[PDB]
Amino acid sequence: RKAKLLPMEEALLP
Amino acid sequence: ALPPVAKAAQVVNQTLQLDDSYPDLDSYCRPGASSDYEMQSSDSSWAPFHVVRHHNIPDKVFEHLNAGEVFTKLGLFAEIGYAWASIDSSLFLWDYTHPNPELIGYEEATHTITAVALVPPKPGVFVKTITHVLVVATTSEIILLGVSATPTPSGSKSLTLYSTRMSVHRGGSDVSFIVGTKDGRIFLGGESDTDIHEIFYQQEERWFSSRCGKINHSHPFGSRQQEWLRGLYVDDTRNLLYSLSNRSTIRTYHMEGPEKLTKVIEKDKTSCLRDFAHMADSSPLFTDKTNIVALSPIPATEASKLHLMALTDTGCRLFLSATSSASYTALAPQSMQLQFVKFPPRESPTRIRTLSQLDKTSRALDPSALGFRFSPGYFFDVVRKHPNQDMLFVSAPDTGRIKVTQPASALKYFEQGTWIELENGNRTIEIGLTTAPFAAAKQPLGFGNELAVQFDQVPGEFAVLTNTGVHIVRRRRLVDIFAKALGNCVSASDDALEREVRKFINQYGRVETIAA
Repeated sequence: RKAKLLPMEEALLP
Repeated sequence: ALPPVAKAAQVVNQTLQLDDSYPDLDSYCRPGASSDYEMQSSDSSWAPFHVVRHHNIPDKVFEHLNAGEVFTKLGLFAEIGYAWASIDSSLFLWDYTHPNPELIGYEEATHTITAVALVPPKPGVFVKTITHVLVVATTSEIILLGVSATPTPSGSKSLTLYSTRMSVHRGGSDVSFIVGTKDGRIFLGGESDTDIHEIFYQQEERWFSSRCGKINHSHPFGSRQQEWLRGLYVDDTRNLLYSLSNRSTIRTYHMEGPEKLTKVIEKDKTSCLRDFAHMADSSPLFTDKTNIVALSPIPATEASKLHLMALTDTGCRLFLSATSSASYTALAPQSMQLQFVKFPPRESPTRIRTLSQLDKTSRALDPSALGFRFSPGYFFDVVRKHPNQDMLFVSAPDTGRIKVTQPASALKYFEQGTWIELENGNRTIEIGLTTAPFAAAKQPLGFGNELAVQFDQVPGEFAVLTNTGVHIVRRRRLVDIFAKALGNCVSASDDALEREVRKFINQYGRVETIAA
């Protein structure tokens, strides 16, 4: 299963 | 005049100072050489290390690996209990502590993966829940992925990946080595040349600057002969970066700023050999034919002078100091010198139990293919005498003997050693620490006192990655040895215990033995 890559928006602040 | 608890507190304060006076590395690795070992059978209760369990590679990874068209590679993320496997342009991570792991697949990459690493993030860039950055280097580009390795009820980190839009074209230089600093700086090197690159990245997008950049810190030009890297090594406590070349040249770089990297020392094998010749004991185990196969930084918390260990293919551990020209303007060193050599042990591994000068001629560690050192001196050497089976030599400082030795001028690098056999077909790839870095104190004096921390931090454990699985090796404490030895005396005489106890007293002293 290809790993779900959550978005940049959550990753980097602010 | 002085009440009980205040009297006892006086004993505690003086005992704390006694433990914190444990000799520093520089003090028992003084200029000169040593071959001091007490070897233990791996099945003995006195073994300094032993294998506690093993984790096979998942079958699905074997399916992908044997489905490899051109290139495959394995590696370890021992800090979080994960391993990884790359197959051409595809990458697969998995928790090796889990009995039936699921494979975290990442196949966005377009070209062959040549290196993978897990580094700390740059502060003030990512959400706090991002614990690491995953660097994926291909033949075309380097890719950064956010990582969140949050612990689970079972005791194994849960790993989720985040995209970043952060990437840069590789260029003409291969990337086979990636290392990260405490502050999230990412350095790159490979098998094309000796140049060192750094990847920068920032949160904000600008019209004059991208979110992710790459620069060559070596600034090469003109005539250049063939030479490339065998490894990169970081020491945050000194803001240093070391590279090892295929010609056994050791280069030292200093991070004089958050974005600067300056080469400050370059020491080729000839220089090491010249230092070695000026020592009292020269040896045929170290010549112009000898190769240096690995480096291991020694942090400033452990030793002031000795900066670096270098392992030869003959099994010699070369301990090098480094010194600055001045005392004030971090201060960058400008000189490096081979000061002390620990020569190999003589005892070879045997199925059946076999029965004072400097030994500078042993071939027991010849050839040494891979080598690792962990504070306070745990040494792993992959000896490849035969092309099918690796033999693992593992040794530790004889902390008990070092602590009792008197006077200070009699201090030597005493060691306890053992041979751990891996089965036929096991080729060792990498060895990494799974527990927190060892430290009994905050400065060299007292730093290496294993005895003092027996009950404050778990024994060190090390993940040995092979082509068939991950083996867990655990350091054994005095109390572990003492308990095991006594367990063998349960069925014996009153004099059987006294005999075993006298072994401990002769090595550790009476107080340490009775305390155990």
